[PDB]
Order: sequence, then structure tokens, then C-alpha cells
Amino acid sequence: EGYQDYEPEA
Amino acid sequence: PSEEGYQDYEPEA
Amino acid sequence: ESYAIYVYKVLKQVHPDTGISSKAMSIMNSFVNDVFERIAGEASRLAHYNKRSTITSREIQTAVRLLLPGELAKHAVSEGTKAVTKYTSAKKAKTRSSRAGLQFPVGRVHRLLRKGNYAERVGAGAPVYLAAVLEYLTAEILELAGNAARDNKKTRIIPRHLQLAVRNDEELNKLLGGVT
Amino acid sequence: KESYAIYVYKVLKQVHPDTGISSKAMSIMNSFVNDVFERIAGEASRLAHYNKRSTITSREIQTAVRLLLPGELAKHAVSEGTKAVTKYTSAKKAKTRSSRAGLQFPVGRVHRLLRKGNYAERVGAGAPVYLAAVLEYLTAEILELAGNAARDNKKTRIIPRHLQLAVRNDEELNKLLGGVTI
Ligand SMILES: [Cl-]
Ligand SMILES: [Cl-]
Repeated sequence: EGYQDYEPEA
Repeated sequence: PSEEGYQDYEPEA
Repeated sequence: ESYAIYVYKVLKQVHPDTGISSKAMSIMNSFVNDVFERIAGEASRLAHYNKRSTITSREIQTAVRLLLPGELAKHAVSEGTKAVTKYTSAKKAKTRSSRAGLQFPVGRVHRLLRKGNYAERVGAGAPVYLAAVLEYLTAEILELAGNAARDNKKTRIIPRHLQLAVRNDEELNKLLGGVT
Repeated sequence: KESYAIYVYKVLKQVHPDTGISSKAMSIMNSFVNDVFERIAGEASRLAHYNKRSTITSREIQTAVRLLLPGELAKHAVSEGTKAVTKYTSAKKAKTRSSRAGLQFPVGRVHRLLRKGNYAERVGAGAPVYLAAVLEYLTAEILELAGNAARDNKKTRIIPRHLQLAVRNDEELNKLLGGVTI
């Protein structure tokens, strides 16, 4: 499925 | 209470 | 009791780029505490005339009309009434903040009314109304104090800004001039 | 260990449509949801045991919520759970649809996890509806405040220190967070 994305930050 | 001066000046600028 | 977090939230609404010194925040806390105590004391006295030992928004409103001078009372009553109407609305809000439209938290005011043993029971509208009144007064004082700070070429509110702002407003001076 | 991340994101877009969330902040959100789930389910299990009930229903979930959540948070959570169960409970049995509960959090997933945890012999259909609504409501509160903290910080995404600050400065959420961990 189309899992949503969060990904690293600052 | 004086409207000017630094007699009671508090830190943190 | 410290209202500092809520004073700070209100300050960011009325003067987004203005700080407040530690001693000025202490004065703000004393103002809010004094108004809370006197409203609660009058509301508690008023409740004895009713059959039920309950603080309701009706006793808060009557206490506010006695205590707040001049147009402060009119606006505080408008704010408290509007907050209770919003809080009790049939369309439920999804968060506490959106339910009453306030910065001051209803639950804190409720706990403080209960802790003071002002009556056997505290009605659900009374802390909402009182929180809105305290927020209205806090916003008014901070608006004027922040103006005084800016006129004094400062980016933070210090005690002399608060003292000047309260003293120069006839209604706020009557309400607060005896607070130490 | 269960991932609510998809549903946390759905709630995030309701309360802050233009605000992102980092991967590490989502991991903290997921752990909070699991921690609240486990604490509520555990107290509900004890309540059913001491009341000699073989089935956990929304009644034990509601009582556990009242024992665990303080102040206005508890009032809102109880309102949210009660509303979801009433909407979900259609008069015609075997015609239930999860969509009737009006939620983003997954009713069926929460039901399976309640069943997996052996909190009681049986789990009634109202218990996961009520619990999903409470978990979603708490998520909405935290994401609202954390998103406000990000906005005040001129950030377009929530990072872990926004979450920590938002919980710390909310008397009721801070109290709750202290009770979901030992
Ligand atoms: Cl009331
Ligand atoms: Cl059930």
C-alpha cells in the first residue's frame, strides 16, 4: 500500500 | 516609581 | 498558584515579539490571583442566598458585576457568557482549546474553585466563565503594559511598565491599585 | 510494537493540514499510543475480573479512562468514546460498519489487539470502538499542541522537542504521560 512518509528532520 | 533608570535592572537583557 | 504559562500564551497573542521579566510575571500572577480570590469570595457569599450550595455561572457573573469597575464589567460579562455558550454547544469541539476558545485552562480554574471550599459543589459553567474573565483581564493588562514597554523603547515588559499601565487606566487602577 | 503511524498522520492532517512530522517524532507518537492502549486495557482487565465479568465492553474501558485521565481530558475522552459507541451500535445486528464510528483510528485493529492481549475471555464489539476513539482524541490533542509549538517555532514539521514541550506545558497531558510508563 501507499504508506505515508515522515523521514528525518532538523 | 521612576519611569526611567536601572536601579531595579533585571538580567536577560 | 502560578498562571505564568497562560500569561505567556496571552502575551504572545497581544504582543508577539515582546518578552516579560521575571518580576513583571510575578506581578501578573498576583493580579490574576487577587481577582480570582475576590470573585470567588463574592460568588461564595452569593451562593448562600440560593437553595443549593453550588457556585454556578450566575454567581460568578453577579460577582464580576460587583467587583469589576465600569466597562471592564460589561466586557468581562460578554466574554464569560460567550465562553459558557461555546463550551456547552451541541456541536462538540475536538479539543479542549477549541471547546471554549480560551488560553486559560478550564480544569485549572475548576480545581482552584474546588480547593477553596467556596461551596459544596461547583457547577460546570462556573470555571469556564471565570477562566474567560481572567483571560480578558490578563489580555487587557498585557496589551497596555506592552504598549508602555514599546513607548519606553524596551522589548520586554518590566514592573514599571505594568505599574504605569494600571495606574493610567482609571478602571484597572480601581480594580488592581491595592495589590502588592 | 504495533504501528498506528498511518492513523496518527491522518489525524495530523485534520488538526494541522499543512504541517509535517519527522520520522523520530512519529515513533514517539506511536509509542505514546501503545503506552496508553496498554494502560487502559490493563485497568479494564482488572475491572472485569473484580466484577466477575467474562467480557470487556465499553463499560470497563470507560471506567479505566476515568481512573487514568485527569480533568478536562477525561471529560472529552469519555464524550468521544461514548459518542463513537452509540453511533457504531446499529439497531440491526450483523449490519455493523466500522465507518459508523466516525473515526480515523482502526476499530478492527484495536479489537484484534484487545483479543490478543488476553485481558478477558471475550471482548465485546463496543470496547475497541470506545478505546479507538480515546486513542484518536489524545492523538488529536497532542498533535494540535505540538503543531502549535512547531508553528510558534517557525517550523513546518513537528520534531521530537515540539512533542515534549507540548506535553510538558499541558498540566493534564503531562500528568497522563507520567501514568502510562513505570
Ligand atoms: Cl454552572
Ligand atoms: Cl461491547
